[PDB]
Amino acid sequence: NLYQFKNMIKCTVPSRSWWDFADYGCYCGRGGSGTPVDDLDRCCQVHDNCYNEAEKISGCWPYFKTYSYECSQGTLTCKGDNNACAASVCDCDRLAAICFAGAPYNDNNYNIDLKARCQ
Amino acid sequence: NLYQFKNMIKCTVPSRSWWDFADYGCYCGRGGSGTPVDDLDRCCQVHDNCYNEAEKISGCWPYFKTYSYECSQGTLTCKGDNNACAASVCDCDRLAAICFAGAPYNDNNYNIDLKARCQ
Amino acid sequence: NLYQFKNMIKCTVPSRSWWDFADYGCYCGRGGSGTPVDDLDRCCQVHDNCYNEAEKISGCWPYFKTYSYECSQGTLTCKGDNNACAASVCDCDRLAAICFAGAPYNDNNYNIDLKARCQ
Ligand SMILES: [Ca+2]
Ligand SMILES: [Ca+2]
Ligand SMILES: [Ca+2]
Repeated sequence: NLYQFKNMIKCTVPSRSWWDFADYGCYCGRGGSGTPVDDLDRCCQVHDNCYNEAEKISGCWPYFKTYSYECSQGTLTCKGDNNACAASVCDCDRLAAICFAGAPYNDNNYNIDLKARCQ
Repeated sequence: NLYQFKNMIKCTVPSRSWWDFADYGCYCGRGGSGTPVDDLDRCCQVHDNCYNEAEKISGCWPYFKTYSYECSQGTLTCKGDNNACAASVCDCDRLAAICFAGAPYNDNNYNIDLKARCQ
Repeated sequence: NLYQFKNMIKCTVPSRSWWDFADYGCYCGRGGSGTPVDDLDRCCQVHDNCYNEAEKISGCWPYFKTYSYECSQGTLTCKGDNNACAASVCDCDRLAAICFAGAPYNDNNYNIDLKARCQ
């Protein structure tokens, strides 16, 4: 669920706040369109995609689904007690949070005018 | 709930995405004010007022209420097993998804700059 | 949870809608950054902070947590049946709703260009 995803990003990029990622580029934020502006935005495109696949499990609602995972020293893992929905949503979230820790954060790419950069 | 409404719009308007509707006109987004810029936006105004009505029943929280419905070949039905709030929120959404498939989508009305047109 | 925060604002400032606050200044919406534009925006900044403290309780998810409170003609109380998470989220909410009632509402600070005045 949404809070768990915010917590995974805390596990992996403790220095940044959730809101630095929530409105970044063309994809980290509601929807997405265009070509990802950089590698971080590319992480977001892969995550919007992954949620899309997860949503084909009937009744699987990514932002509301509570799953089971563990953070240990910057490492993330999805536990075995997850049902199929919970296991897919958790996997989407941990791959995005790991991806965000390895991308450079470009401040010029936060809160961009989507109308001019993301066709 | 929010995801079910998204899926009802996938049932009637398979060609468009939720985000196409989420920032359209003066009402389809967060709130609403002024004169519906067209017939799609008017579907949203009607949806906004139906949720206001639904919120009158104690503890009826429309975005969070899971209800029961069926999508069969582009047809939506709110099935009878679910309680007063559930029944009502289902009907609000059903009617809005039907309405969206009937109205034309004016691409020049997506994310209008609200101060100028919704007074 | 978010509908209960909406109803607390209705107890305290019955003459305004939820949406007048949802998009005000630098803080009242999603996130926040910058210098609070006025006393109402400062109420929101303190509330965003209060939620970050409440989120330090494991599993305490402010928008989703249902708590128990009473609205008695403009006064609010968080009731004693709340567990620690619910009591913390209720208090954040309560204090923000009381703060909103004592602040002047500035129509020119509604839905501002965040880029120009909040970073
Ligand atoms: Ca996105
Ligand atoms: Ca609306
Ligand atoms: Ca805020």
